[PDB]
Amino acid sequence: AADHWAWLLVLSFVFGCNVLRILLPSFSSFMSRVLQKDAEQESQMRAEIQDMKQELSTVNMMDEFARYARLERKINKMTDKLKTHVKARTAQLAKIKWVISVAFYVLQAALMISLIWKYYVAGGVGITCWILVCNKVVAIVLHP
Amino acid sequence: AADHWAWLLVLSFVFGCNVLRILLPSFSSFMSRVLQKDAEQESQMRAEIQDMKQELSTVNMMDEFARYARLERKINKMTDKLKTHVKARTAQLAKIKWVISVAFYVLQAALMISLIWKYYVAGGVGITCWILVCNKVVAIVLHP
Amino acid sequence: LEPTLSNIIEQRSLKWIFVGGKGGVGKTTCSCSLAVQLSKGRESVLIISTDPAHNISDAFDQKFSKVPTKVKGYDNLFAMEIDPSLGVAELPDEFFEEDNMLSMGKKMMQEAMSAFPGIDEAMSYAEVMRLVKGMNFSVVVFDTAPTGHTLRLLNFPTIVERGLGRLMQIKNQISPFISQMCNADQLASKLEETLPVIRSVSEQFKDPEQTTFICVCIAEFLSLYETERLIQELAKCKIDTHNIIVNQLVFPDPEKPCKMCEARHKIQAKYLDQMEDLYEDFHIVKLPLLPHEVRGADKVNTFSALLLEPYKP
Amino acid sequence: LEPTLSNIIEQRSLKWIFVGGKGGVGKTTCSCSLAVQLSKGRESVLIISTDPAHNISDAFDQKFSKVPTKVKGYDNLFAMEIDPSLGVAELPDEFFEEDNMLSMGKKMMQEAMSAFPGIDEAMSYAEVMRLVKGMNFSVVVFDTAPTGHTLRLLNFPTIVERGLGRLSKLEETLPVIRSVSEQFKDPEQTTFICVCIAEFLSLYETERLIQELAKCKIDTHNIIVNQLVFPDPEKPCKMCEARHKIQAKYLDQMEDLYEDFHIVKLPLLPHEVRGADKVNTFSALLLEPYKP
Amino acid sequence: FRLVGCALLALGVRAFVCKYLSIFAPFLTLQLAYMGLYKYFPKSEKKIKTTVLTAALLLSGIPAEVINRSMDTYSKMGEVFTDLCVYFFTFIFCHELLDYW
Amino acid sequence: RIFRLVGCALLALGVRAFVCKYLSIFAPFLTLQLAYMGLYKYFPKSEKKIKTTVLTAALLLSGIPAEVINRSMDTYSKMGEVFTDLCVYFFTFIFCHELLDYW
Ligand SMILES: [Zn+2]
Repeated sequence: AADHWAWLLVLSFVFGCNVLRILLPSFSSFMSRVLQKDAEQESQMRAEIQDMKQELSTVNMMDEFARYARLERKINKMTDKLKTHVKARTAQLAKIKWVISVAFYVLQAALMISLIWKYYVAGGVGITCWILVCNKVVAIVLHP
Repeated sequence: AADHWAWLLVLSFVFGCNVLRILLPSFSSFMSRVLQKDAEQESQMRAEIQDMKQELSTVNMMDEFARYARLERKINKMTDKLKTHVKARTAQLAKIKWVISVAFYVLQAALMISLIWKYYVAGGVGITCWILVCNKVVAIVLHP
Repeated sequence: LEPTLSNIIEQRSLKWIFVGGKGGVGKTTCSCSLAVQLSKGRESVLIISTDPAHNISDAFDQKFSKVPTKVKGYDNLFAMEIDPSLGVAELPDEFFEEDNMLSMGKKMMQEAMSAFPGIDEAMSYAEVMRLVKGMNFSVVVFDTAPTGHTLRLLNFPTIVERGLGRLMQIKNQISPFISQMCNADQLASKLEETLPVIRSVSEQFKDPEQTTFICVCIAEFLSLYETERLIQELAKCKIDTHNIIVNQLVFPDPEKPCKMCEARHKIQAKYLDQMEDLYEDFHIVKLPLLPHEVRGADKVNTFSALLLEPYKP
Repeated sequence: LEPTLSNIIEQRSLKWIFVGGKGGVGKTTCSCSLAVQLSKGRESVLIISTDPAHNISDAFDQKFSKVPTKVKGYDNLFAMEIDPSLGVAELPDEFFEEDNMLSMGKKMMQEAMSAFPGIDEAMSYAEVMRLVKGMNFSVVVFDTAPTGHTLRLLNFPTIVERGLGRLSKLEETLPVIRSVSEQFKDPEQTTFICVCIAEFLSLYETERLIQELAKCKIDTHNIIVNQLVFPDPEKPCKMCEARHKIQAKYLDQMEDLYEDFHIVKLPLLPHEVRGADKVNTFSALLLEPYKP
Repeated sequence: FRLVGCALLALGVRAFVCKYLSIFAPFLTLQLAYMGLYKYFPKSEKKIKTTVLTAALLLSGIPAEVINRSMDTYSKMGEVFTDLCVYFFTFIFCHELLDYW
Repeated sequence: RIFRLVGCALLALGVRAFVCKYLSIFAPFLTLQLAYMGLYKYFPKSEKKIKTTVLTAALLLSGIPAEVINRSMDTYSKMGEVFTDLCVYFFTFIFCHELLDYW
């Protein structure tokens, strides 16, 4: 039953494929720790925002309109600034997710060629689907 | 074979229950024909609205403000009318939703007491857990 | 109709006389004048203010604080002012941006979970009307800010009561597990003491017979359209109103050389004409421009006369 | 500092001059005035209305329509007007609150299978701008209505191709569309001249307008004021000088704020405005500061 | 829903197919799959999964029918996925059966 | 989101044969140990969000600050889903004896 033993070890490495798929935090931890700095700087920007906001809440549009519009321009400036910045950080995170997902696609194909060389025909003609099915259906049950 | 065919008949039952839980949109479709009648009437209203809107658009504010405001008022009045009808529609939809939810849950009670009549403790709590948990969790898969 | 405001004087049922209308209008001045006339009505009156500029001061040459206070030269006249009110009206900003029916109390309770600010704003607004009622004045005059609206506030906590009120019945099922698990005061005490008077005042405002709004505008288009928006939003919030005021309007004919004044008041006459037809159901007022830089209670008394009797040069 | 429109007056590369700023303003009057001065500027000019009041007719006493025409008593002056300005931006008005993210093509691709909902309005506007090119005039001057903008719209369709760009009447309309959009974004070929009166409401309104412009990446340097009283050192009826104190407070407040831009004092003329002479004396006023 | 729904019938037909059968068993199985597809006939109370290709499609031509044709094409490909592969998961099972049992 | 839930569910569907094959007397115990793997699943990462707040108003009427505010929700969720896992184990047993039924 050594042939069945070897084929089930293959199927365990197939498990390994969606292990790769779920490796996303093991990589994204780096990027999260990296972004945290600008993230807290951005929170401090939000602070400044609220600061100048309540400051505005202390001024008079009817007379001190000049300073009012000045502050208002400053406010909208910093506001769109932080909004753009956080949107850009999210775009960076999505970039990382995409590229690492495709790198793990490459890991998938690497395991494919690994199994091929391992068993190294009708045998291949069958086993290819025999492993494709379980791999992709486990990937399916990952995310409905 | 009926012996355990019954332990699977409990499945058959809960199958029917949940597919009916999804079927309830049928009586909701009857309510939708009701909504289609009142939608005909509200569509008449909407046509009036577009008409008067264009009329408004034909008028100068800086020199005929009177008509403009009188219109604007009439417009918002028609708008409150349509909003009232929308409220009535969603309210009767909540009505049907509640009454049909009670129908579902009372048929749940019905099947409960039925299977009880058919067996007459541990087996019963088993029954309940199988049906509720397993079928509701596959229902979560298909409808989170 | 009637181009004077004395109907407000005659109706002694009133208790709250709001005054609003954005733009560079002396709403503070005219409101002060209405106040002085209400005093001339021999009642127990009190003005408030919410603009940060405290124009009431310059109209009165006295300093004030968050506490009711006499005013020299008068006895029943009383002033007070609360910018903290516009401050605490910022706390419900998020509810302001939605103005829904259900999710108002829902976001209120979620923020209460966040940092307990629901009851904060609640008691904050409470204290004001609490003291107000406590002194038991005949009427109360507001000078709303030129940016926003605080009447509407009271439709918020009543929605919020839908939480607490319904919460109250779960109080029953709240009793056992606590007594079977082993400052609960703040919520119960403060809310059961505020929401009563909050309900009271909110009901009070809707009454067409004791709450009345006075918008004030200028004879020019943009401000006219603005106050029209105000009227519509007010009717939306279902508040009484009968009277608006204009300002800065002489239209004289003693002398020719005022050609600039001639055309200016011609334009303004055109615009108030456009106004009148649209506002037959409102007591229009024609409050002229004081031929002097506006200062002191003298001009206040002038406005008072002009508000009692219809002006004619 | 810089007290007059000369920067608008002394420039060739300008082709698009806009105005705007809500309120009971003679924006049509100053529009036609600037137009006349560009005429004196020896160019090929074309005034375009959007206000359904057509006050260009009022100042010029002739009737016009979507046809660009000559102008009586003048040589290069050309007028035109379109209330379809309202139509090409009416549904695009709610679209301005329906297209503010990466889904700008969603509303134009949803019902596109049925009737291409949001495209044909842009197509009507495309015909508009086609004729606008037409006999290519050196300077087209606009006169915006008291609501909305025919400017940022032109920057909408330059998005619809994005998805299609990953590979009926578009391949010929959209080019000139992108052309004039680029024109609009340029601070050298086009500009805005908002116009305000000395009343706080109009002031705040124009403030919002300028912030919105700088947001939508247009430029501007010029704020004509209007209905300005001016009391001579002679006997002032105190009403004049009181209104003058008020306008002075507002103007002063405006000064420290819009320093980067020019300012155009422009007193209310002490008579009635029906005829050229009004626009003519305005045109005069738009070069030298007013002196009573 | 019907993925594991028909998976259940596959779990049932495991012993059926490994049991003495004539010329071809899987055909029978494969026919029940079509029955499950008939389940989509009442069960259509859903909406389209958001796409970015309808733009290029309406650029191409004839959208009034081709988008629905393509959506049903992808549905049929999903049917291939589901049916074929749960069937062969069952097949792997009965292989484990005939090996170790 | 159902990563660990359905994962251990299918691992139960697998372990059915081993357990009703009676490796040892650890039969319902190895189920507990499968669940025990649940927290080491949280060991790398199980980031997620807590759902909306309605009855938390009643909680505020009862006091009991954030600690139990969150403990209650987490424990309710976990107990429910592990009851799920448990009689899903039992379902797998039902099918292990479907085998004997056809047998
Ligand atoms: Zn004069």
